Amino acid sequence: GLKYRKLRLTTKDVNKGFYKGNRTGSMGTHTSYGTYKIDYTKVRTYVCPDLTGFKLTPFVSKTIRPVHDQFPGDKLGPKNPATYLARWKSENGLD
Amino acid sequence: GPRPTMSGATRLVQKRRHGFLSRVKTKNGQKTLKRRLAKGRLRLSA
Amino acid sequence: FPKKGQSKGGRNHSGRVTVRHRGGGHKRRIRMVDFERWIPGPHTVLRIEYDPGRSAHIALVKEEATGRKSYIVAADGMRAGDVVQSYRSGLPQDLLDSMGGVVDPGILAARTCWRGNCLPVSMIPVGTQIYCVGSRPDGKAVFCRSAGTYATIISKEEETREDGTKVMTGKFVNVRLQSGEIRRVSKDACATVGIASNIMHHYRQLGKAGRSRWLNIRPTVRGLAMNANDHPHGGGRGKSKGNRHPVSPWGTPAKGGYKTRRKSNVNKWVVTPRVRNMGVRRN
Amino acid sequence: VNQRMHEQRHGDVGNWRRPKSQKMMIAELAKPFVWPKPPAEDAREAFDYAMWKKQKTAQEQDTKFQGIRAQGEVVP
RNA sequence: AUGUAUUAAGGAGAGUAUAACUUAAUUUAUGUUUAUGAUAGAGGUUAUCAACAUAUGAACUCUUAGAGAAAUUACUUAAUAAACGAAGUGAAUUGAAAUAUCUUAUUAACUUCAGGAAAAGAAAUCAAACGAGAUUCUAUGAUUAGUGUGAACGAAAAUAGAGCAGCCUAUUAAAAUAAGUAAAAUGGCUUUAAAGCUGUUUGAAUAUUGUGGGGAACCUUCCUCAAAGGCUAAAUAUAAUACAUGAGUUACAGAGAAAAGUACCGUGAGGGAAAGCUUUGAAAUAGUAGUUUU
RNA sequence: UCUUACUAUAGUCAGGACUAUAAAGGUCCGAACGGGUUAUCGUUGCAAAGAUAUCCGAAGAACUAUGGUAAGCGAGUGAA
RNA sequence: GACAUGAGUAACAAAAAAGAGUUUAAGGUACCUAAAAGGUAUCUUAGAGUCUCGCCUAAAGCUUAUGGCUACGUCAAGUAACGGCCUCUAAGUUUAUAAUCUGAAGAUUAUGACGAUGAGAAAACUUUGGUACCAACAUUUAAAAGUGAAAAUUGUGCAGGAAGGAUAAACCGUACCUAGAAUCUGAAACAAGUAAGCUAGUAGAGAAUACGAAGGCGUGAAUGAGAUAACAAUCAUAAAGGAACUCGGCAAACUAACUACCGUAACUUAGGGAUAAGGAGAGCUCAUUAGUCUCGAACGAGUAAAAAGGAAGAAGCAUGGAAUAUUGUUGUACGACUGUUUAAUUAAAACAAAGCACUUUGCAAAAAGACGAUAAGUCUAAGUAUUGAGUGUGAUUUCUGCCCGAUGCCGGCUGGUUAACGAAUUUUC
RNA sequence: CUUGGCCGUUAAAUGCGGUCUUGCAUGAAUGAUGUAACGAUACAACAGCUGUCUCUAUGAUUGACUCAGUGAAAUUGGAAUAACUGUGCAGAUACAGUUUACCUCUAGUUAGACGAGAAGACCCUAUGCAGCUUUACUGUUACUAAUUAUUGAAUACGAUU
Ligand SMILES: [K+]
Ligand SMILES: [K+]
Ligand SMILES: [K+]
Ligand SMILES: [K+]
Ligand SMILES: [K+]
Ligand SMILES: [K+]
Ligand SMILES: [K+]
Ligand SMILES: [K+]
Ligand SMILES: [K+]
Ligand SMILES: [K+]
Ligand SMILES: [K+]
Ligand SMILES: [K+]
Ligand SMILES: [K+]
Ligand SMILES: [K+]
Ligand SMILES: [K+]
Ligand SMILES: [K+]
Ligand SMILES: [K+]
Ligand SMILES: [Mg+2]
Ligand SMILES: [Mg+2]
Ligand SMILES: [Mg+2]
Ligand SMILES: [Mg+2]
Ligand SMILES: [Mg+2]
Ligand SMILES: [Mg+2]
Ligand SMILES: [Mg+2]
Ligand SMILES: [Mg+2]
Ligand SMILES: [Mg+2]
Ligand SMILES: [Mg+2]
Ligand SMILES: [Mg+2]
Ligand SMILES: [Mg+2]
Ligand SMILES: [Mg+2]
Ligand SMILES: [Mg+2]
Ligand SMILES: [Mg+2]
Ligand SMILES: [Mg+2]
Ligand SMILES: [Mg+2]
Ligand SMILES: [Mg+2]
Ligand SMILES: [Mg+2]
Ligand SMILES: [Mg+2]
Ligand SMILES: [Mg+2]
Ligand SMILES: [Mg+2]
Ligand SMILES: [Mg+2]
Ligand SMILES: [Mg+2]
Ligand SMILES: [Mg+2]
Ligand SMILES: [Mg+2]
Ligand SMILES: [Mg+2]
Ligand SMILES: [Mg+2]
Ligand SMILES: [Mg+2]
Ligand SMILES: [Mg+2]
Ligand SMILES: [Mg+2]
Ligand SMILES: [Mg+2]
Ligand SMILES: [Mg+2]
Ligand SMILES: [Mg+2]
Ligand SMILES: [Mg+2]
Ligand SMILES: [Mg+2]
Ligand SMILES: [Mg+2]
Ligand SMILES: [Mg+2]
Ligand SMILES: [Mg+2]
Ligand SMILES: [Mg+2]
Ligand SMILES: [Mg+2]
Ligand SMILES: [Mg+2]
Ligand SMILES: [Mg+2]
Ligand SMILES: [Mg+2]
Ligand SMILES: [Mg+2]
Ligand SMILES: [Mg+2]
Ligand SMILES: [Mg+2]
Ligand SMILES: [Mg+2]
Ligand SMILES: [Mg+2]
Ligand SMILES: [Mg+2]
Ligand SMILES: [Mg+2]
Ligand SMILES: [Mg+2]
Ligand SMILES: [Mg+2]
Repeated sequence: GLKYRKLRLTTKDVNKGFYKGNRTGSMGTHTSYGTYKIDYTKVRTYVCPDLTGFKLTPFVSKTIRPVHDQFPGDKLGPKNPATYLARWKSENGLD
Repeated sequence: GPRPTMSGATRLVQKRRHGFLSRVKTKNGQKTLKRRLAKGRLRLSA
Repeated sequence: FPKKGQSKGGRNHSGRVTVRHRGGGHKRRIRMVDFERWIPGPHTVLRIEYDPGRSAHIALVKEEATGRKSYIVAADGMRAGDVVQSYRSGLPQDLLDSMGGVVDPGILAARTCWRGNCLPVSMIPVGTQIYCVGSRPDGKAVFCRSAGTYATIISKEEETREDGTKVMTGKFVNVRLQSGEIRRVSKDACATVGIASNIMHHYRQLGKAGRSRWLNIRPTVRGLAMNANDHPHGGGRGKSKGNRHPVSPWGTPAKGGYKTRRKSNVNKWVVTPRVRNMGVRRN
Repeated sequence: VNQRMHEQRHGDVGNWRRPKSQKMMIAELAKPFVWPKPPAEDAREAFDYAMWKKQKTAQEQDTKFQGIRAQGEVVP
C-alpha cells in the first residue's frame, strides 16, 4: 500500500476481529456464549408531552418586534437569586 | 534493487508495529511522538 | 505436560541462540518422573513405557495403599507386575519386629535389596549395583540415571560391633560412578538396586540425516568451513587449518586436555579422580 | 451504516480525512404507508423547476467540460 | 535581526450560519461615552448601521481511569508537550601536516529529578604587611602567569557595567555550631606539584589567653578565615504573545512554509515540496511577412 | 509486513507403480505445488530479474498460511 | 525554470480474432422548407444491444478473502442458510503487583492482565487417562448401490504426537474489483505475483492430454486499415549425405505412454542393477459364452447390457489412428546416497549428512558450554558419563604406519625466579 | 620439464582408457584405497538420429514498410559535417596541397566520427579509508596468581637455620 494505508483505519476496511463502535451507548452486558442481555435500566426513553391543544409554534409574528429585557441597576439582572426569591414570595409562597 | 516487500501486507501489523499505542506505552515511543509533535506532524502514528 | 516454546529451538529468555544445533524436532511431552520416592509401601509396576526425553525407560507404578500412580526410571529386567518398594522414609514395623532389633545388616539386605527397591546407600551392601544414586541426604537421584548406567558401592564408613556385625560410624559412603570416579556420598542418600534399562541404547544407528532432525538436532557446521570472521578456524584458500590449535568459536581449547571445570570450584567429595585418557586411542 | 468517501480538507488542497459516516434505519411498520408519487416535470412550476433545470444543464456541461480537460483533451 | 513589555503546559479528531466555532457551534445582562465621540430617521436575516469597560450561558471525542489496533469500548464531575536547569554517564570526526600522551571536550548525546525559571550564594574567600568584603551575568585583565616534547590549552587578583540584601526571630518555620569528619597512604579525576572530588585501607584537634583550615612542593613565623548544619529576592536561560526600530527581504528573495510540516516519498524512524497580485513582457524557441542571396 | 533461523496455531500434496505391511520407504514414474539445469529471446525489456521451451524435487531434512521472537560498540540469523 | 535537437522517429506485436446489421441521448454540418419548427442523411462524443466467428475453461468462469485514492440507500438474536464483538487459552507481550538484581535507563522470577493463526451449549425451530486420546497414516461405519465430506470405530509405525474455559434479542461487518481486459502488490491501465470453495459433459488410472455447456472475453482509439521487400523473432517441411558443424552433438531431431505380455547382462553392500537392454500387442466388423444382467415362457432369445474372446475377417500409404510422457549403451574422475548454497552472472567437486574419533562435563545448591553496560538469572534440562557441549573426519569393504624434539595443552618439586607485602637500610628541606 | 615411455581407441589423438616409473611439488580421519547404488556434476567413446554442417531453398504468423490516430528516450560547444598523401599533443570532415562532387529526401547497412553509456576495467599516487591476519607497535578483557578488608582460633609437620 502507498496512500490509502496512511488513512485512518475503519471497520469497513478490515475484518480480522477489528471492532470500533459509534458511541451508541451500553444497553446491557455480554454473555459467555456469545449473546447479549439488554439491561433496560440503561435503555433510554423519550418523554414527549401531549401536544393536543398546544397553541404555541416555533415562530413569532414579525409585527411584534424583538426587544430584550431590562434590569436597571442590577448587574446580575436575569440571574439575581434575590429577584427569584423576592418574586417567589409574591406569586407562590406555598411551594 | 528494490523489492516488493509490501506484498501480502496486512493492516493488523501496521497497527501493532507502527500504531499509536505501540508508542505511548514505551519509553522510546514517547520520543517519536514528542519529536513528531515538535515538528508539527499531523500523523503521529500509522 | 507439553514441551513447547522457543526453548525447543535453543533460545533463552532473551530470544538469542544459547544452545546451537537445536530446533525443528517432533512434538513431545515431558514425563514427571519421581526421582525422590519418599512415599513408603509396595508399588505395583503397571507397564514399562518409552520416554522420548530420556534414554532409559520409565515404569508406571501404582501405590497399592492409596492407588496413586507415578513414574520411575525402570531397571534392566523390570517388567509389568513387579512389586517395588522404597525404604527411604524408614523401615516398616513388621520388618523391624521380625528381626526384633534396631537393625541387622544381613537380614535387611535379604528382604529389601531387590531390583527396583530404593534404599539409603548405607543399607545396601558393598559391591551392589545401583542406578539412581543421590548426593544429599534429602535430594533426588542425580547420578547414573541414563540408559545402561550404574554405580557400585566401594566402601562404607562403619566399624565392627564386636559381634562381626558392622555398624555405620561416619556420615558418607564411597561409590564408583559410571565415569569411574570414586567420590563421597551421604549416608542417607537414595539409591535404586539394579541397572538402568535400555542397555543397548548407545548401539543404535539413525541411518539418515532426517532422523536426527526429528530428534531436535540441527546441522553442525565445522569451523574450517567458515570465514576468518565467524571462527578462529576459518579462512585460507582450500582446505587449511591455519596452524591454529583446535578451539571453540569463542577460543575455548577443544582438544589437548584443557579442563573446563572452574579451578576455584574444588570437588571436596572426590576420593579418586577420573582417569584421563590423554588423547590415546582406545581401540 | 453508509461510509463517506475520503476527501481533502479544502477540496483539492489540505490534509486527507474522512467525514462522519451515515446511518440509515428501516423500520417494519405494523400499518402500511405509501408515499405520493413525484409530480411530473410539467407540474413543478411551484418550485421554479424551469429556471432550476437550465442552471442544472449549465453545471452538468461545466463538469463535463472539465472532465474532458482532465483526460488531457479539448473540444474541437 | 535586535530591543522592550507581559505571560509560564501543548496538540489532534469529528462537527457547525464558510469573517462569526463546539450538537446552545452568531448566549444573556450592566455601566459609561456617543461627532465637541472614539482612536431626533431606515434597518431582527433586506439582520448583526457601536465602540470601550465589567460580568455571564454553552463549550463535544482523543492524548488523559482500566483495557485496546489513539479519537473505540467501558466508565466517570479520572486530566500538564517541547526548549531552558542541575547531577550522573560520556564519545568520534578533527588538529598535531602520520600517530599513542594531548587536542577535539567537563563538548554532542543519553538517563534521572525539578521549577517558571533553575542552579549558586552572605567566606574554614581572596590579598600581602596596604587592604578588599555573598552569589549570578557581560567586558577588560589575557594569543598573560602557567602547563605541555609539540600542536595547542589556559587562570585568578583587580577594574568597568547590569543588579544590589541580608540573615538564624532565616518572613515560614532549619543548628543545642557539627568525627569515621579533617587528613594520610594507595588507585583515579581535576590541575601547575597546591586547593578541590573520590574507591580502598587507616585516622585528628577545641578558639587571638593562638585551637583548626588556607596563603600553589615543603617547614616555620605572621596574616587571614572559622569545614564536617542551614534560609534568601533581583540582574541570567528558554519558549509563547504583543509592540517598537530597519542604507532588512519583496516571491528561486524572506522561513522549509504569503493556504506547510500540508501535498508527496519511505514498512518505519524519517525526508519534504511547488504555489502571490489586475501591472511590465527580455532572451532562447516556433510559424509567417518584407528586402535580399541561393 | 522482504529475507534467514526458531516458535505457536493450522493447512496442502491428481493418479499410478514397486517393496515386508491395509497402514513401517529422506522408495519409483508423473500433475498441482515448489525449484531454476540448459538454450534462445529480451537488454532505454511486458518485467530495475520477465517470456518460451527443456530440465529437477514432488510423504518429506517437504511445501504454504496467519501471528510471535531474535539485528546494528560487542554482531542478529546462517546445511557457511 | 522554460524551450530546442534526436522526431512527428521508436512505440501502442501475451501468437484469442474479428465480420456484418440495429439503436439511445446530446451536439456539429448538408438538404428539404423559409411560419418558426420538424423531417431525411451524415459526422463527433458517451453508451446499449442482435446474428456470425473465434479464445479461456481444475480459467481469462462463479462465490468469497488479504488488500483498496474504485463507489457510498451495503438492511441479520441464533440454526438450517454468519462472521466479528463476548467467554477460554497457545506462541508471546506487559511504564500492572510483589520480591530480587542493577552506573541511571533497566533486567529477572512469580502472579495477574492482555494476546488467534485454535477452542466455545442448544435449533425447522432453539435460548476418568487405552475405562484413554483426537497428531500423522490405514481401515470401518448414516443400509438399494456408488462417490465426496463430517464425526466416530479399530489398528499400525516411531519421530511417541497443545492449552484453558467449560456446556425477546444491542453494537460492528455485508457495496463493488479478484487480475486476458478499467480497482489488490510490483513507482503504472505493467506478458510478473497473491488465499479459500466451487469449477457442465465426452474420454480416461487421473486435477494427465484433446474438445468445450454455461459464463466471460476478443483492452479507455492504450489504435485502426493496407502491403506481405531485405532482415529479425517464433515456427513448418525437405533431395542425397548423416556431426563432414563446433571449444563442445550448443540447438534440433530420433526415441517416448499404456498391458496384470515375453525377455533381460557385467557387477553387487544380496536390497539392487531393472521400467536394464531387446521384442510383442493395440482401432473397426465378426464366430464363440460358464456365470452375472435383461426379456419371454428348466429352457429359449438378447450386447438398444457390462465383460470375455480367437492363427476369424474388411478397408486404407498408415489402425500407440489426432493431442499428451525427449534416445539407448560404455569407460573414468569427483562426491557414498536423499538434501543445502551466493534472492537477481558461479547448483558444483563446495556446505550438510548417517557413521567414525578425540577433548570436555560428578550436577552439594553454578554440570560444562552460551547469553547477561552485569549481575540476579535464563537456555541447556524438569537432562545426569549410553547426558550435554566443543573439534575434526565424512556410509560401508580393506586400512589408518613412524616421530613428543619445536608449538599448544595436561600433571608435577615445601625447587629456581618471584610483583604486592616485608627483616635489615638510607636521604632532602 | 612434457604432447613422459609403452599399449588400446581415430584414415590422422596435446584428448580418453589401461599400464610402468625419478613423485620439480602423492600419502594415510586438512584421512589413504577398491566396488555396488546414486548425479540437470565434469571428461571421453559407440549406435541411432537429425538443416549442426556440405548448402541452402520454399512456406506461415508477428514486426520491419505505407496511410490515418496518439506520441517517447539516451544524446547534442557551435557547424556550410567529401577523397587521398603529408603535417601535427605523434591515427584529421575542419590545417597544407591536389583531386572529386548539381540541390533535397526514403529504405537498408554499421567502416569512421579515438561513436554513446557506465568514473565500467587495469596500473600508479595519497604521511586517504575499510575489513581481515599475526611471534607488528601500543592497549583493554575473559582467565590465572598473591594479598589488605569483610575475618576469629587450635594443633601437627616441614623448611630456612
Ligand atoms: K607529526
Ligand atoms: K608562556
Ligand atoms: K557555617
Ligand atoms: K518575448
Ligand atoms: K519424480
Ligand atoms: K512503427
Ligand atoms: K489442464
Ligand atoms: K450477530
Ligand atoms: K538500572
Ligand atoms: K494471469
Ligand atoms: K541437446
Ligand atoms: K533457493
Ligand atoms: K571435508
Ligand atoms: K613429535
Ligand atoms: K611437547
Ligand atoms: K616431552
Ligand atoms: K558505424
Ligand atoms: Mg471492504
Ligand atoms: Mg478487506
Ligand atoms: Mg479478539
Ligand atoms: Mg536489499
Ligand atoms: Mg509475507
Ligand atoms: Mg552440537
Ligand atoms: Mg557431527
Ligand atoms: Mg559438519
Ligand atoms: Mg568458504
Ligand atoms: Mg580470528
Ligand atoms: Mg592447499
Ligand atoms: Mg478515556
Ligand atoms: Mg488509558
Ligand atoms: Mg574572564
Ligand atoms: Mg563549625
Ligand atoms: Mg579527604
Ligand atoms: Mg598544605
Ligand atoms: Mg591535593
Ligand atoms: Mg582542606
Ligand atoms: Mg607560599
Ligand atoms: Mg520561498
Ligand atoms: Mg518581481
Ligand atoms: Mg521420492
Ligand atoms: Mg537486442
Ligand atoms: Mg530421482
Ligand atoms: Mg531515424
Ligand atoms: Mg523505421
Ligand atoms: Mg444530428
Ligand atoms: Mg483473556
Ligand atoms: Mg480466530
Ligand atoms: Mg496495478
Ligand atoms: Mg497484469
Ligand atoms: Mg474477469
Ligand atoms: Mg475487437
Ligand atoms: Mg535433409
Ligand atoms: Mg531423406
Ligand atoms: Mg570434428
Ligand atoms: Mg572444422
Ligand atoms: Mg492394402
Ligand atoms: Mg553429492
Ligand atoms: Mg541431489
Ligand atoms: Mg545467482
Ligand atoms: Mg544459475
Ligand atoms: Mg568411513
Ligand atoms: Mg553453568
Ligand atoms: Mg574425503
Ligand atoms: Mg613497598
Ligand atoms: Mg591427517
Ligand atoms: Mg503515423
Ligand atoms: Mg594523416
Ligand atoms: Mg576552414
Ligand atoms: Mg543494423
Ligand atoms: Mg572531430
